[PDB]
Amino acid sequence: MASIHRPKRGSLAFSPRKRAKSHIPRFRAWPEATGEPKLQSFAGYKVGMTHVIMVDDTKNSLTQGMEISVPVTVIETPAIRVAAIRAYAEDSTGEKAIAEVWAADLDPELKRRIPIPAAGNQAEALENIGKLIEEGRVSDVRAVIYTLPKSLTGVPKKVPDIMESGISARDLGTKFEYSKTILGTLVSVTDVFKNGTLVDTAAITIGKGTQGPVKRWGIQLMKGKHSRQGSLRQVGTLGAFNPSRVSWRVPQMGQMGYHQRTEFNKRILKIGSDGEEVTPEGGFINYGLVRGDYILIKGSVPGPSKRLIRLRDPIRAKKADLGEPNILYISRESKQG
Amino acid sequence: ARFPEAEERLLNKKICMKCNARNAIRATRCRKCGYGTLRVKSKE
Amino acid sequence: MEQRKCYFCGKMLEPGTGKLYVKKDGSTYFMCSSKCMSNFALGRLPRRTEWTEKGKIQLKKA
Amino acid sequence: MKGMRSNIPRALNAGAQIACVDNTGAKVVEIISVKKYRGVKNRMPCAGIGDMCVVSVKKGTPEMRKQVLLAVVVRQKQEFRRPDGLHVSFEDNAMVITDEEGIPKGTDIKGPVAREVAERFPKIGTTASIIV
Amino acid sequence: SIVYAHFPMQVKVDGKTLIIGNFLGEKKPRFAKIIGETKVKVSGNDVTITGINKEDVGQTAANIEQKTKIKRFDPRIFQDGIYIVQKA
Amino acid sequence: MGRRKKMVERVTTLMNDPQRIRNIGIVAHIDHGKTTLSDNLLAGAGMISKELAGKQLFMDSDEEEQARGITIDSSNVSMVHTFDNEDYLINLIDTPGHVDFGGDVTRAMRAVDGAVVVVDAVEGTMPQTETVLRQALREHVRPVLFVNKVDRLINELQVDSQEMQIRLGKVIDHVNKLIKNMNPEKFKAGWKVDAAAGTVAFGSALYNWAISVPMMKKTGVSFKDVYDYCKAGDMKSLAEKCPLHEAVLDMVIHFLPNPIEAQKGRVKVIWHGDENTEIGKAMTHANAEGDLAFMVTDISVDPHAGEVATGRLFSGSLTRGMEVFTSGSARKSRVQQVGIFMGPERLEVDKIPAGNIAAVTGLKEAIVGSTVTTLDGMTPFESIRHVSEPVVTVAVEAKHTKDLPKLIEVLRQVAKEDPTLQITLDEETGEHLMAGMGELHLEVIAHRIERDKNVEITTSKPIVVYRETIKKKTEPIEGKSPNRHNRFYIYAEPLDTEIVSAIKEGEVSMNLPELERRQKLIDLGMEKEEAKGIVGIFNSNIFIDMTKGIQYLNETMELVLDGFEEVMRAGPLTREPVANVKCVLVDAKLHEDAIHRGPAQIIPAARQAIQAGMLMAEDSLLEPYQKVFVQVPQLLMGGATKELQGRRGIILNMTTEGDLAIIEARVPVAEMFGFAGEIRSATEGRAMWSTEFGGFDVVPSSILNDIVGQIRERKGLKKELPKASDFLSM
Repeated sequence: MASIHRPKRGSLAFSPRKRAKSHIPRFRAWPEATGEPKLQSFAGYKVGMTHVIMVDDTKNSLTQGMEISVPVTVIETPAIRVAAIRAYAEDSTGEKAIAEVWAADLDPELKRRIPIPAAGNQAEALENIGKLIEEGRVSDVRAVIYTLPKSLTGVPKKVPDIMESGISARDLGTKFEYSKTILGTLVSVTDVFKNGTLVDTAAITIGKGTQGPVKRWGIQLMKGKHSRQGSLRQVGTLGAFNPSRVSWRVPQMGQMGYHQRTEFNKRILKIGSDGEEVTPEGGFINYGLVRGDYILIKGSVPGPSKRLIRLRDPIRAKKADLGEPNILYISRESKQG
Repeated sequence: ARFPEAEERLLNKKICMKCNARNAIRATRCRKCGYGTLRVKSKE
Repeated sequence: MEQRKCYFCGKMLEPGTGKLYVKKDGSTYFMCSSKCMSNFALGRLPRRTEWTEKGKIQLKKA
Repeated sequence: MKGMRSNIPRALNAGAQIACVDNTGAKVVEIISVKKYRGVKNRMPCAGIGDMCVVSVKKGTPEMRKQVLLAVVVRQKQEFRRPDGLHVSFEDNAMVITDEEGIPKGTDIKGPVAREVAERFPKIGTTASIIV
Repeated sequence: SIVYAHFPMQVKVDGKTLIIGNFLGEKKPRFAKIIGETKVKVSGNDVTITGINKEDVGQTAANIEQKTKIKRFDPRIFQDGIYIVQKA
Repeated sequence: MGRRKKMVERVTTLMNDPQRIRNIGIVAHIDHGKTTLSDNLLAGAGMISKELAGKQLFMDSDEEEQARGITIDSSNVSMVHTFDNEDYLINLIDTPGHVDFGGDVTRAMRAVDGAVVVVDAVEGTMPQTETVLRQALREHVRPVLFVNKVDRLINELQVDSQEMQIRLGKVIDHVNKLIKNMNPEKFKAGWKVDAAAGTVAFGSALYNWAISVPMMKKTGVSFKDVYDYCKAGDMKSLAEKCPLHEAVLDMVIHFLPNPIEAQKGRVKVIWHGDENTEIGKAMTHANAEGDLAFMVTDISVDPHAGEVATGRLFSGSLTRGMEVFTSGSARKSRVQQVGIFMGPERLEVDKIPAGNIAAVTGLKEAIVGSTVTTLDGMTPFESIRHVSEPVVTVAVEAKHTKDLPKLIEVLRQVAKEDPTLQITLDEETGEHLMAGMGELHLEVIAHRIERDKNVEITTSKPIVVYRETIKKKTEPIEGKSPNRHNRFYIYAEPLDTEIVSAIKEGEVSMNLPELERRQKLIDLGMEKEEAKGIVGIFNSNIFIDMTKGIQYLNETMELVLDGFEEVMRAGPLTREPVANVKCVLVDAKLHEDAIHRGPAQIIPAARQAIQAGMLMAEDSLLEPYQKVFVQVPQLLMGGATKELQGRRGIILNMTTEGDLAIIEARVPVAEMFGFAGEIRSATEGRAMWSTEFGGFDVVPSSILNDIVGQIRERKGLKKELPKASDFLSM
């Protein structure tokens, strides 16, 4: 038999396609430190999409210098609290948590997530971590941070979300000093990301529940006469006669969406403080209006509205210093029109 | 032009007549396959 | 930023939205929405359609 | 080829009988294949504005008819977006006979051409009376 | 020795590598790695490679000669490159 | 008085100013912006208002030339440069720098007195370069080297000032070697060159900087400095104070010989006539005289202008209203446009005595390579003919049935490109009989097809066509009528060679005084009676009406004639065109009434008879020859010649001059295939052949049977033919 070839339906790069074990994306890698100390990640909540008219500043592009309409995602980004500093020791079996110091004073609504750590050992915990770093038991340092969604109104929840973030510094001592400076403080998104820079966005995608292989993997439907013989939206064959089993690579029904996904190289087009600049007439549908500080991300982002979106400094960015975008018009017309 | 010192390194080797591998100018046998006949690389 | 007027309802095309429709004779018409495009393609005239500015002008002519 | 500023959906697939709108003697040409287009299994060859297709002259003069020629689509009813966010659509689909290089066999083009084709092939623009 | 027909090789030393720019008209220079404490000198149209390790000197010369390989054309017409005239 | 507005004025009288006149050419290689520096000599250097000067490469009369690094054809202009406070007329007549260009190159060099050299940096004396130096040597056109854009050697390759110009010092030495080895005598006779002495310049045409020891010194920026400045990167600012044009001009005035000197030089070698008549004297020893001694170099034209046939006024004067003959006939036309190639065109005027150019118009029937002069041109330069046609073509096909439509345009159009390609384009099966007579002709168009339009077609093998003819005087054959009422006793016989040549030239015309024609014929040899009875001629065959008495005959002449014509299109032996055959109607016997005299009865009889006649008259066949001018390197002769002779090629001239053995042999096209092919081995890869229709001769009798046999089957004809009696079926 002389066969016609096709690329495989869907990607096996995301198998098993199960539901994410948490509603928060977890970062498995952190990029290289390339400058002054700072947090490598922030976290906001997706609001919705709008579009801007901007001058194409992208170097070498055909439309560079002319007016272009660019879709943007609005992400409401209230200040996060640096709740703790955690130290990690590297050994043959990998990284292990070795120490943690919690900030002396923490927000009372953190009790919705965890019983509040007391204002106990912070000075001596920090000196213990300093001794550990001096004696070489510490491989690196991360900052445990959490969001404060109570200030938002389109997100109904008041329980904070907690996550670890890397610190970008040239040396472990510099990392520890910066973490001590930022410990217990409220960091704004301008203290993590700058306008016009590329970032990576992680989020839990839109949940679709249980979906068939046609929607879930993009398999072809039965065609022509076969379309009305009783197996229309349904895979042609589960396998060969031998091997006597259904491969895991055969497209099948199952959970669709509500997965963790990372998008790369999303450009920040605006860091705003007043949500009236971006909120349309009538508000964002099912969300409301922006009230705190916000961010405009060029293009689309994984997740629906109100989903927690984690932003991190780019890990596979190609282009060098991009610049500050020239946003000439932010559309606030009614999205419900 | 053609430079003799470049020609010494580029064109002054033997070629195995079964696998085409280059061999030393003094080699009587291919190193890759051990063939006993080797021709000089055709420089014309 | 080109400022464009809807041919049917006479409303300004908001930037990044709207349509331009070209007939065989080179005639160009800006449409603010699918509603205006559909009403233009139905043969309805703006001056007879009341919710458009041309219909409003025709009515206020009296 | 040179990139266009607009995003063009490949609207016309193989078998479409398009009106030919130059003075070459071809009235209707059927798309046979699309140049520089590699497909996938079961997918018909697809062409939008700015694409060059191999066509067969179905109506027209006896010299044009049954000939395998090259044509460039200059008008398409499927809407395409300009870089600045405005969507453009024509009242009909229309093509013009050209060579491999992009030169039109005709001398005048009745009807408006798309600015995308007018820029990708500058001679189509000069041959056309108006570029929209 | 340095030999070329039409394009003058720009050969220099930038530390532990040898930069070979304009090799056959290329816009990207070739990089030849230096081995050990091997001193390479570009004395006009020739290169001298002095060292205390015969392994290192021979490998530096081999690196130069292989970086200056014309991996496409007929070697009987295209002979541009840097070739060892005396081994260690 | 806007620039050229002033020039016009000066020019109109400058005509009779040989002292300052500078009609010269430019010879070298290609891809060196040679025709572009010459664009900038005057057009570039704004010899007219800048807006109307060299803005859009218009300088050259043959506008299309544009710029490829060398002349395209032989276009013309003028530039009045100032040198040591004096406005010399440097009529730029840049000569074609190629090799294929031939019998026309001769006169395209005669248009000037010095072809000039241009060789970009380390390009050197390329094969072509030396080829044009060889051609130059013929027309006594002294050269000056102009090593263009040395930038390569400089900025790009960076060869230190001294070295840089030492490489050229040698190149100059090679140009001397050229003018030594090739023609040793030539050297001392001004042809010698040298940067030092000033007869050699250099400089980037594209950057317009340029210098030469004279220039160098005068400007104060010696070549060393210039190198430093180029290298640096300021070649444009260099150009500014070292104007590309300037240098060239400067040299044309000073170093480059002023026309006058070698005004003679060319003529003798180039002219095949009496170089001692008023005309001869003037053309040689710089003078005017010679009753309008214009030379149609290239029959040209221009929209609402005139037949601007080029011809620098090497002797005579111009005026509007001169009944000028031609080197083909005595046309005699009003010469309104006796102007001078000026600005970026040919400023039409009148008063132009000998000195500058002299492109005369008012014509429409001469030939590119004539010598139109009021004077009764006894032996003008290229006294030649043109009567010829390709006879060994092919059958252009179509590898893909989808390109046929295109192919159709491609081929039908090609006529425009080249009318020498008589594209016998059949229509049914479509075996397109694309013209040709030899392998050259074949590939000649090959590429053209797959380049000026690009098509997926191919070709077949040489169509070995010829011209049918006979060789023996026959005995009256009777050609009866279908309805066995009429009869015609016609005889046939060889057409005398003198007569043949006569009508091959064409002079013997139907539209011609009987009495007159008659004499000519008798002159040739045909007796009075026979010579007077001549009714008509087709191709190169004559029908003679040497009958007396038959009533109602000339009212039938029509029919009988046509009959003849028909046969002349299709041989009775090989069904091939007939040529050089004389047919003579002796008697006849037509029916009284007209009813029994219709074409259907007459035409057969005639055809029948004529044909049979031919058959019986030992009908053979002719074959085209093609004079192989083969410029094999002097040394090489043994092999060169051996090749030709072996291919049954009746050796002609060996042409051994300096280092050039041009062995013509009018090689029979029969075996004139793969000349270059053979050459590459015979003469170790060193020979430059070129061919030209040598003429129709007799196919070797020995091989007749074979030839015929082949032809017969190739067309698709019965092996044997209707031997006499049968075709003459009574």
